[PDB]
Amino acid sequence: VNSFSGYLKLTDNVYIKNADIVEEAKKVKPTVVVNAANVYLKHGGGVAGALNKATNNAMQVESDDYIATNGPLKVGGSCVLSGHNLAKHCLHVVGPNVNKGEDIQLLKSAYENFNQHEVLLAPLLSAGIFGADPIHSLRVCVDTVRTNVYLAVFDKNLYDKLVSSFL
Ligand SMILES: O[C@@H]1CN(c2ncnc3[nH]ccc23)C[C@H]1F
Repeated sequence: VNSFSGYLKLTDNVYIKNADIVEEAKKVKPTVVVNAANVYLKHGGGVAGALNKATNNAMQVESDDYIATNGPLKVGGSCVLSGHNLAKHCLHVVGPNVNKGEDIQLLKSAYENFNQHEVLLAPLLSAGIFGADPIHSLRVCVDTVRTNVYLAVFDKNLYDKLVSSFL
């Protein structure tokens, strides 16, 4: 039993809710919140820009030190950093950005990072400003993640379409 509330159950291990991941994180304080990161951990917009703003830019400060030490992530890769005031940990995961020409096949690799964590709050990777089809992102998620994932979809209209079209 965990403290996630109001989610529709899609499969044995995948749940979905129309919610602002920032507000969800602030309420639940999950062990892991997933960020829709880029390789440079530049949290300018989308989910990443919103999560960083909620940390008062502390996420960006930590991220800049990480990059200065380690260099950029791989597309499809991840790193674990602090969750600041939102969660114990933030798993920064880089899904392909279609608006940069990045291979959508790397989306499965991106979701594989979730399997290193027993429970996660997460957005749909590569959705929104990353330019992938969120219906496709959901299918890959369900077919790849085996740990317990609670998906927050900010857009209510998108939430309804994902549920109604889910196979
Ligand atoms: O529409 C897609 C999904 N997405 C979000 N998903 C969940 N919570 C959120 N909070 C702020 C943004 C946001 C950003 C965009 F890439």
